[PDB]
Amino acid sequence: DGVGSSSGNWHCDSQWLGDRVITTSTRTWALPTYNNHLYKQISNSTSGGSSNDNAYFGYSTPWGYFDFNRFHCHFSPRDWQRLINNNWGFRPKRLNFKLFNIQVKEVTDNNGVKTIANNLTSTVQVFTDSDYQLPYVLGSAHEGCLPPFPADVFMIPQYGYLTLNDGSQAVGRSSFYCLEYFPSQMLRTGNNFQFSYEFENVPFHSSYAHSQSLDRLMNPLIDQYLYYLSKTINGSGQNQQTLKFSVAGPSNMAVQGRNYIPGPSYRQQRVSTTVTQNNNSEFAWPGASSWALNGRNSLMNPGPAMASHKEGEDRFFPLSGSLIFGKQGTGRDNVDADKVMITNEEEIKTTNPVATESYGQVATNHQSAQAQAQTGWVQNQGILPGMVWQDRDVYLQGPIWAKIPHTDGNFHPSPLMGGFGMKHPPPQILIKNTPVPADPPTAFNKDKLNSFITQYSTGQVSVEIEWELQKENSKRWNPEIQYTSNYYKSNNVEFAVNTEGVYSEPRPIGTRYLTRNL
Amino acid sequence: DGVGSSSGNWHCDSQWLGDRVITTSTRTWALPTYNNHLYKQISNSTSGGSSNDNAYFGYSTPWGYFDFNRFHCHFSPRDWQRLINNNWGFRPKRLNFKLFNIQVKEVTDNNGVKTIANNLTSTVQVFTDSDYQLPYVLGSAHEGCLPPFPADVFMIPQYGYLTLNDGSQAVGRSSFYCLEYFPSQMLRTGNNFQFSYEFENVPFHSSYAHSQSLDRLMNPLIDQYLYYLSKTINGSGQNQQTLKFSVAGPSNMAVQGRNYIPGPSYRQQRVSTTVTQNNNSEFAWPGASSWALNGRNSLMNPGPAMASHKEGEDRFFPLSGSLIFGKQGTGRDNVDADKVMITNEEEIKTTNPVATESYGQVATNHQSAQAQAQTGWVQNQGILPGMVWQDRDVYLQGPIWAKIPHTDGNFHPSPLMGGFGMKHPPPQILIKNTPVPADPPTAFNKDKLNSFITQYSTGQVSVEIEWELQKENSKRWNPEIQYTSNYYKSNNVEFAVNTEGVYSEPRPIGTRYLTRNL
Amino acid sequence: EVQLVESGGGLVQPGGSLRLSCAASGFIFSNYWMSWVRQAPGKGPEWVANIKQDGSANHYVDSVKGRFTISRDNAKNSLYLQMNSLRAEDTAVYYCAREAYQDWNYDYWGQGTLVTVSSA
Amino acid sequence: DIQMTQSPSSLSASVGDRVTVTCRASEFISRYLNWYQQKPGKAPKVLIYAASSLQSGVPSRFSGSGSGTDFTLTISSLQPEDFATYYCQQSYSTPYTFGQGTKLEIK
Repeated sequence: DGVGSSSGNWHCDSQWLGDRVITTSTRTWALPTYNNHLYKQISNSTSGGSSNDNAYFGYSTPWGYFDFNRFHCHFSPRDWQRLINNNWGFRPKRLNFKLFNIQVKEVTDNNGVKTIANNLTSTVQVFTDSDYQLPYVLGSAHEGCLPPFPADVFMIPQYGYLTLNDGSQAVGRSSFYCLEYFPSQMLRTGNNFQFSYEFENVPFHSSYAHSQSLDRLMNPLIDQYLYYLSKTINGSGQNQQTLKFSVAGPSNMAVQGRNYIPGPSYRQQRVSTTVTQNNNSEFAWPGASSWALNGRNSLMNPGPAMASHKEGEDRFFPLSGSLIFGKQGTGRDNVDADKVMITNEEEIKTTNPVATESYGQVATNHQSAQAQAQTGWVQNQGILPGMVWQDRDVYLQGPIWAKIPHTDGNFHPSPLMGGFGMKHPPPQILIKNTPVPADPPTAFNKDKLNSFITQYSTGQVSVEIEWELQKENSKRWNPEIQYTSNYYKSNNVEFAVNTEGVYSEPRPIGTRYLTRNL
Repeated sequence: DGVGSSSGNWHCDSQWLGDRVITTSTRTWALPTYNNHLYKQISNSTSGGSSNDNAYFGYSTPWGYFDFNRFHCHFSPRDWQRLINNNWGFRPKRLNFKLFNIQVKEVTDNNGVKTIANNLTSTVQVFTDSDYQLPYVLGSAHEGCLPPFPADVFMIPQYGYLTLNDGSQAVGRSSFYCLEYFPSQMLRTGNNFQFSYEFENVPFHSSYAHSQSLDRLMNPLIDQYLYYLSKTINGSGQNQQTLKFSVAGPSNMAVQGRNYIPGPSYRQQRVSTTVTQNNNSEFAWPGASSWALNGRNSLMNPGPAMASHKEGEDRFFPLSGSLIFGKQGTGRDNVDADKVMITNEEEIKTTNPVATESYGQVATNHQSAQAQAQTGWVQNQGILPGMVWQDRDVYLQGPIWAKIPHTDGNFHPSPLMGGFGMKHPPPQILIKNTPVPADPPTAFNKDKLNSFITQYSTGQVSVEIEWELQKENSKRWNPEIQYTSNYYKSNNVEFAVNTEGVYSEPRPIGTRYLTRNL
Repeated sequence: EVQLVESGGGLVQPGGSLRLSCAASGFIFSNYWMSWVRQAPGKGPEWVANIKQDGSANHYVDSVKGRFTISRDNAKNSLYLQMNSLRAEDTAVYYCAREAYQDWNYDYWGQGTLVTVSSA
Repeated sequence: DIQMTQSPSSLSASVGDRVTVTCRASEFISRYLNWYQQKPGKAPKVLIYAASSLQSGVPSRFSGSGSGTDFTLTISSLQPEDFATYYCQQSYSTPYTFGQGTKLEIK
């Protein structure tokens, strides 16, 4: 509309209405110029055997993008508590996005002193990739999302993508994308932008823990009418072979017939937080579970959803089977264990095999008068008819959705880092500053213009999500476990700022507190 | 409308709908001040015999102009592929042009440091020459067109024209044009400009190759009922004259009667890309085919459409009979052969004579008992009744249309560099910055003001063309030749940017892949 | 089939600068990483530098960092090693090698050129 | 960087004998280990690359085994042509490093 009028307002809050909760977040952003308005080809710079798994080919673009795909973007710690203590499940419904109060600044630097002024006629370009025609980078747990704390101003991350590569070289099948070749809306300082999005139907995330285990579903007072083989020999001696059968009952619950079995496993190596218990060797990469694709090895991370550890042992964690978050101010490389937060999937032990254990045993031969029965350990087990399992939990710091790859087939497309898998997830929102050239020469030149005015933009983003709730119906008599704050005195309030104004998140918070019968 | 509102959006894409394809391109431009707001008379500065062919007289203007007349302005490489593999022909239908988001910048340079600021009250003037009253420069294969890659910012070329000249002097018949003497629209930063244009009916470009040759149209199993003269003598000796006649048939297809003959020729000198095969002398200009007009010699370039070379010989090319494009970053003068891309017209061999060959032989005398039959080579042949020919192909880098000169007569007005000839082509679009004078003296002076504020403008151009398609109907059993990318690994993707952000076009791409029966 | 030729070897006083050129006729030169390997007299060979198949990146051994520049011309299929501030330790036979695709070993080696740094 | 240690530094055997050379790596270099045979006045020639795999055109008597930090070069049915200096090189990371070398002697 105009230079002196505001194109939007600040909306941050949650509205709890019945079975719906509506969250709204507003943040202030800053967008630089990336790559000097250039598309640039990029590839791994390394050589040798080590480079092999790390090889890539792709492009970086002048564009930035908006990422709201973490939960702490949309929920305060109190709202997340209010969610996870009272509800058995939740899921996103609608999405509403706004971009407003756009300001374009020009920077003239002379003799080491820089001046910043408004450029009132400059534009910023924005479009959403509604047709999912661009490579989709939002499901890779990247940085650059809206900050959890509403008072922080954040920088918009640069967009880039990878295409097919052989080592660091490309192939004829590799694709190049100009983002200028999409239609986009152009905004001066009075203009604003919005769009709305509709989540496709997904299952409720299961924010509850089971109060029964898959192997304990029987009535503890009654026998089965099934029999099992109790004895193959009468005793010590020669030629003692016999067949004896017993009823499965309360005394022996391990041999009873069951209708359902625990879910699939891919074994992880077990690491202790007590370092003297670990082996004195480097086994981080060498001893890691991995999968290979076209010759390259990828770590299995986090992998299939499995219980992090056995009951009573919390000092162990899967080598690359858990999500690990950094504490506030944690460095990038080779930080100690107290600098990171290792989450655990202990709640899913009821239906899921432990990550660091074998699935079970199988017979490896035929026993005979000349051959003893032999067994072997099942290190990995794929889906069997009759398996039941839980997905990975979601966290306040963790991702919300992922894009399901477009393929002939998939199974249980729920994404492995947690959250909601979608064939049409929330679309990517691309933004860049329109280049403003400096003064051209006075005689014509056919070369493209490499001289521009140094420029950046800033503004406000609001995002609104409607969430559907699934309320707890339980008949449990005794009280539940709840997520709660601790009363003990401390130098800081958790989930607040410190004396320097730095907001931190003390610990990762999962979703599973309330219980359900298995 | 306003300073803080945007006057247009960014539209780039193609829409393939049935028999129509609609392309839309948006670019960012920069317009300087040319000639210090002056019209200036210009003429060749050279003297001597060499100057004769190069003599000219004309004017340069303060105005710039917009040129979208190359195909890579409107088509991406993938769209051009999608066009040429699937279609027998195409042609333009409608045109829509927009000019928006205008910014005028003033440059104040003090002590070697220059400041750039917005001048919000300045205007830019624009008009289209709808009545074709200006000299038309768009059909001369000039530089300054919108860049093929949408992310590049381009400088607008300066407008100028030539009028009648005798050497470097003018004549009374020479015309002068003030472009200020047209009505034009004036635009401040909130204003925008548009117009729409309707292509006049042109034939479809023939984007196909013939799967038959003009001389092979007979049924290979059957004789003709026509006779030809097989023998004029019985054998060796004296007085052996006779007349013998044979049937033309499968055994001798060269002597058969035919209804149609190949098209016209003007012979070109043949040059090899293997330099040891070429003569050790300078023959580029001296050995070139030319035409003379009013005493001046013009190279025949590219000339009539003729097959570039005989089958099996691709190392030869016509001396000035082909279009030659430069590779990205190629210098202006005396570049090597690997720096340029020589296109070929090998597809049209079926109906057209080879450029470097004679058309044929004619009888030069009357044979008699005292005189042997004599023949001579036809170096150039004009139109004959019964000729058929193909036009020159169009390229992704090549021109789209030309203006047919306004004359009493023309023949097959299709332009010789390729594309669509039109009596009313897309009009010229002229643009200049309105001069803003600096402070005048405080006492009156009648001289025109020579002191101005240094100023330039920038903005966005979008152009939209609707193209009509002619779909391939063929009954051919075996598969076609298609244009395709090569799978082999390379350091760069073709038709992409490199690591420095430079977009290049690897090779020229013609239109002729699908085949038709002759 | 695949041939690598090294030229420019010779004797130079310390602090001197020398340039080495490698010619490759047998393969697609732009698909491969190329290395420089030196073997001092009576010693095992030693890796000096490698450069990317397009020349975007390059690596050098610590001892020679800043004094040597590896360079690649893909159109001429030639590899160049630029040596500055030469030392007595530097004198060795210089080998031009091609790094194998995927495996990364030196499948092909040039004959090599002897380069001597002498006080005299 | 990574250090490569080759043992024994020198070895002497006779035609028909079985010879084994051991290479050790300071850090994990996976399967990227090569064995080069070198004769005076010539460049090193690759015998075995990527741990186990044998170079084409090389006799089947040369064999290689091992992964991670320990590798071994095995020669069965030794031949007069086999006497040379042998190097183990790691191509896992830069700077690429070579072993000290094992020299074989006629007996």
